[PDB]
Amino acid sequence: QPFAHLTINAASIPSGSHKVTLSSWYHDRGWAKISNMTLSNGKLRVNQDGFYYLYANICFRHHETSGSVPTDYLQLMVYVVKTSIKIPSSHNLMKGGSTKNWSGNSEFHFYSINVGGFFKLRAGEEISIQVSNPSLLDPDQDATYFGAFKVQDID
Amino acid sequence: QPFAHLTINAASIPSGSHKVTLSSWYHDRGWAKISNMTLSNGKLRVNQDGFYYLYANICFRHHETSGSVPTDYLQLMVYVVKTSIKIPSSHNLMKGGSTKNWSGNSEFHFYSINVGGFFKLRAGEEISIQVSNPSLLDPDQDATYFGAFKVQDID
Amino acid sequence: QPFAHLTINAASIPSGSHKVTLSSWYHDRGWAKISNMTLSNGKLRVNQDGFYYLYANICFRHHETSGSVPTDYLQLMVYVVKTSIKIPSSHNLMKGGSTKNWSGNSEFHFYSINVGGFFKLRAGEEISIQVSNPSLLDPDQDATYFGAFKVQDID
Amino acid sequence: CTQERHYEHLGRCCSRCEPGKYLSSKCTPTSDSVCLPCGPDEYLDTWNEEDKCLLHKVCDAGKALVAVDPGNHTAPRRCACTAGYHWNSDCECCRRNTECAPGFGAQHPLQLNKDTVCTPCLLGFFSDVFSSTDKCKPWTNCTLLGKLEAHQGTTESDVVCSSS
Amino acid sequence: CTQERHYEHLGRCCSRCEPGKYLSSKCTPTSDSVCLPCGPDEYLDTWNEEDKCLLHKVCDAGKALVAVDPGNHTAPRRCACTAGYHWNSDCECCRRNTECAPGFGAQHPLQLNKDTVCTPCLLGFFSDVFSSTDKCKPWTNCTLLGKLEAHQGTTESDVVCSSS
Amino acid sequence: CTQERHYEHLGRCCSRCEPGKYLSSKCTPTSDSVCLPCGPDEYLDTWNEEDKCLLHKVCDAGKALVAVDPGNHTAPRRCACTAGYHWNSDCECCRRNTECAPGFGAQHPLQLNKDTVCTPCLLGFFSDVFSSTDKCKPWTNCTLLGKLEAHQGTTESDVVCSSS
Ligand SMILES: *[C@@H]1O[C@H](CO)[C@@H](O)[C@H](O)[C@H]1NC(C)=O
Ligand SMILES: *[C@@H]1O[C@H](CO)[C@@H](O)[C@H](O)[C@H]1NC(C)=O
Ligand SMILES: *[C@@H]1O[C@H](CO)[C@@H](O)[C@H](O)[C@H]1NC(C)=O
Ligand SMILES: [Cl-]
Ligand SMILES: [Cl-]
Ligand SMILES: [Cl-]
Ligand SMILES: [Cl-]
Ligand SMILES: [Cl-]
Ligand SMILES: [Cl-]
Ligand code: NA
Ligand code: NA
Ligand code: NA
Repeated sequence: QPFAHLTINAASIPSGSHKVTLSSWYHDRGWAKISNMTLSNGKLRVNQDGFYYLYANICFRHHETSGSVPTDYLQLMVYVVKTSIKIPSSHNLMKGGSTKNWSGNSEFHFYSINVGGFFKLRAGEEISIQVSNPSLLDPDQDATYFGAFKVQDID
Repeated sequence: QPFAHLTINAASIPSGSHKVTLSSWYHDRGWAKISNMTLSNGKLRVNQDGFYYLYANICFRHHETSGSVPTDYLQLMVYVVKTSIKIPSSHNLMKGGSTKNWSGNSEFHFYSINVGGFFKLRAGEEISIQVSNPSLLDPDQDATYFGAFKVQDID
Repeated sequence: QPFAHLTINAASIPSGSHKVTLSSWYHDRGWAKISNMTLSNGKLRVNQDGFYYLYANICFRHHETSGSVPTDYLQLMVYVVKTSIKIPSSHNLMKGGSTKNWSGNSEFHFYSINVGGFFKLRAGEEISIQVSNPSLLDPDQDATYFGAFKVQDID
Repeated sequence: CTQERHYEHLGRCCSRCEPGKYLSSKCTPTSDSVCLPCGPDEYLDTWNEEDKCLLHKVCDAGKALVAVDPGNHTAPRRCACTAGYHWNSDCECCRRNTECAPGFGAQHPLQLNKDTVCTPCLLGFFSDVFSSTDKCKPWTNCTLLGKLEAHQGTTESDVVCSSS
Repeated sequence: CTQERHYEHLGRCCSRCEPGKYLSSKCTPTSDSVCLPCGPDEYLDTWNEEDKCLLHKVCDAGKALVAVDPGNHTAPRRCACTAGYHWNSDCECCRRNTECAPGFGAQHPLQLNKDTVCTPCLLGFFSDVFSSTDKCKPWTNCTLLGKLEAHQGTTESDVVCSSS
Repeated sequence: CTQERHYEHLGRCCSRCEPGKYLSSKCTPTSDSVCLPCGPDEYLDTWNEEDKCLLHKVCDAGKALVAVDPGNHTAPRRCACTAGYHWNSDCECCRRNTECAPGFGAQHPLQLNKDTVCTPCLLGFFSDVFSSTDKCKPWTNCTLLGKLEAHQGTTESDVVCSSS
C-alpha cells in the first residue's frame, strides 16, 4: 500500500509574511518517507486510486532575537489543498489554525496546528500544504510535516 | 470496509451560546461521504463491529460585524460522544478545546480544534459531536467535520 | 494486527513544573486497550515490525482553587518520543503545543494538544510521552491519551 | 420476549447481565449469556449487554471537583464543585458563584453544587457589599453602642449612631 | 485526439463531460463516458472528467461575506466582504478597510470588495479625521453663515469665520 | 557472543555496523550484516543495528540557536543559545538570562550556553542596575575628577565627589 510522511525542508523555507504554498519537503531523510507516491515541489502526487487518510502538523515559533512581529494582527493558519493536473483551480480539503497575540514580553512564542481527514483520492490528484506565515515556520522534522496513507480501495 | 466523513450542514447550525449536540451534517456532498454506516440527525450509527479510528476537526470564528462576545469567559470545546440505542446515558470518548480571550480590537478571531482516537465500536452504537458555542461554528466543509473508518476486525 | 490506546493513570500523575516523561497509563480500563504490544512504565513497546500510526491528545487545565501559575512564562508542550533498548539516547517523533497566558481573572483555564503521524517501527522500539507541566494535566480518560495501530507491513 | 432483564439474539431469548457485571460473551446456541463482574474502578448500573464496564469519572480536585459518594460496581461516582463554585453544563466546569450586589443578600442555606440565589434586603436589613456568600445583615442597634439612632439606614447602608 | 471536450483512455478516444455534469463512470471498451448532472448545491464549470461535482463555497455572514451571485450547476458562487471590509488573500478573511489620515480623503466611488484608496486633499478641501469612508470635504463658506473669512483653512483643518 | 561490536540473531553471531554506517539488511544464514554509509546530513555515533541513520538536529536561528560544531556522519550536531540566552530543558528553548539586581554583579567570564550567575558586590565595588551582563563596577576615584570623596559609596551606589 502507498504512503507518505513529508517533513519540512529546513533549508528551503520561504520568507515573508504572505501566505505561500510550501514547495520543499524531505522525502527520504530521518522520519521522512514515501512509497508508491510521487513528490514534485511540495505537491504530493497520488499514483494509485483509493481512500487515504490525510494529516498535517504545523508548528509556528518566534524568538525575540529575530525582531518583533508587526501589524499586531496575527492569524497562524494551515490549509491542506487538493490540486489536479487537469483542472487549474485548487480546493481546500482541511483547514486549521488560530488568531494569536504574540506582542507580549516573553522571549519565545510557540503554536502548533494539527489536521486530519479521510478522503477519496484519484491517481493524478495532488496534495499540497500552504501556511500563512512561512517566516515563523519551525524547521524541526518533528514539528512541521504532512503525510498520507491508503486505508481502503475505491472499487 | 465501512467509513464516514461528515461535514457540517451549513444551513442548519444551531444558534445560542449553550452547548448543544450537532444534529445536522452532510453525508453525500463535496468531501462528505458515508459507507456501510448510517446517519440520523447527527448520530453516526455503527452497522458493523470493529476497531475504528475516530476524528473530528472543529473551527470557531467570529467577525466584528456580528457584534461582540459577552460574558468575557469563553471556552471553545468539542466532545466526541458515544451513545447507544440500548442505554440512555452517553459517554465522552474524546475531548478537546481551549479557553480564549476574544475581547481584542481585531476584526476577526479564529480557532480550530482537532481530536483523534482508536476505539472499539459495536453495531448499534452511535457517535455524535457536541460543541460549546454553536453560534461561532465555521460553516465551511474543510473547517468543521468529523469522521470514522474501520481499521481492524474485533474477532 | 497490533494496537494500543492508553489513557492517563489519574492516580499517578507526577507533580511539579518541570518536563517529565509520563510513566503511568491505563491499558485495560474504560477506553484504554492494548493488543500485541507491551507497556512498561509509560513505554509502549513494539512487538511486531510494521508501519504504525501514532497519535496523542494532551489536555492541560487549571482552576483558581489550586492557587496561581507563577513565572508568567507558560509553554504547554507534548513530545512523542521513540526510545530503544539498544540505544540510550531518545528522539522526538512528533511535537505540539502552545505558549499561553493564564494570568487572567477567569476561574478556569483549559488547553488541548493533538498530534498524529505515520511512522516505521521495529520490534524492540518504544514510544513514550513527555509533557511540560504535569501538574496541569487533565486526569480524564477522554482528555489525556496516546495510542498506536499498525496499518501496513514493512516487507 | 421479556423487555426487562432479557434480550433476543439469534432467535432464542437470552438473559441480560445484572448491574455489576458485563456481557463477556453473548448467548450461543448451546449456552446462555456469560456475565463476568466489573473490574476495579469500573461499574454498570443497569441490566445490560455491554462488552465492557464503564470507568468511574474522575473527581478532579484540579477542576475544583469533590466526590460526594465514590460509587460501587453498580453505581456511578457523583461529583460536586467545592465551596463557592457551581457546576456549569455548558463548559463542564466549576464556575464561580454569582455575587449579590449591595441591597441584595445571598439566600441561605447555601446549596452544595448550585449557584448563589440573590434576594433583596428586607426592612431592617442591609447589604453594602458584592458577595456570593454574605447575606443581608441587620442594622446596628445604637443602644448596644451607648448611642442614639441619628439617621435611619437603608438596604444598601447601615444606620448611623451619634453620641448625642 | 482532440484536446478540448475529449480525453484518451485505454487507447480509444472518449468524450468529456459538459459543465453541469460529472464523470460517473469512464469509457468502457463497449460504451462512451457516462455523465450525470450535478446534485443540489454542486457545480462543475469546465469540460471535465471528475468523479464528483464541487460544492459551492459558503458565503458566511459570520465572516462578513455576502453573495454577489449564487451560481448555477455550471457556475461558482461568488462572495464579497460586506460594507467597510475588503478580502485579504493571506488570511482568507474580511479585513477592516484602511483609514485615511487627516489631510487625506477616501477616494470615491468606494469599491465593493476592495480596500480604501487614500488621496491627498486638494486646494479648497480638507480632512480632519481618520476615516476609511469620509472623503475630503470642502471648506466652509463664511458667507453662508453671515460671517467673514478670518483665517484661510488648510488640508487638515477648516477655515475660521468671524462675525466682524 | 561479544557484547561490543557484535549481536546475536537467528542463532549465529553477527557483527554490528560501525559509526557512519547503518544496518541495511541483517545477517542471513549465508552472509553477514550488510552495512551502508549514512546519507547526506545523517549520522550514527555508535556501533549499531539501526535500519536508518539519524537526521542532524536543526540549529534554528529562529530559536536563537547556533551551531558550535556541525558534526560528521559519526557525530551529533551540537547547538547553543546565542549571546544573552541559555538553554532550558523544560521548554526546550533559549530562555532569557537572569538579571543581577543592584548590589549584585554578573560573574565573569560569561558562559556560552549557561545562565548568568549573580555574585554580591565586594568592598569597593557597586552595581546600580539590573543586568545579566554588567558586573560589579569599581567606585569612582574622586582624584581623577580633580575632586574629593564627600560620602563613601555602597554596593548599590557610587561614591559622591565634591569640588571642595
Ligand atoms: C452502592 O451499593 C450499595 C449496596 O447496598 C447500594 O445500596 C447503594 O445504593 C449503591 N450506591 C449507589 C449510589 O447506588
Ligand atoms: C448561470 O447559468 C446561466 C445560464 O444561462 C449562465 O448564463 C450564467 O453565466 C451562469 N452564471 C455564471 C456566473 O456563470
Ligand atoms: C568528526 O569526525 C572526526 C574525524 O576525525 C572526528 O575526529 C571528530 O571527533 C568528529 N566530531 C565529533 C563531534 O565527534
Ligand atoms: Cl530527502
Ligand atoms: Cl473526498
Ligand atoms: Cl448531503
Ligand atoms: Cl474503546
Ligand atoms: Cl489498566
Ligand atoms: Cl519513521
Ligand atoms: Na450584597
Ligand atoms: Na482623512
Ligand atoms: Na546588578
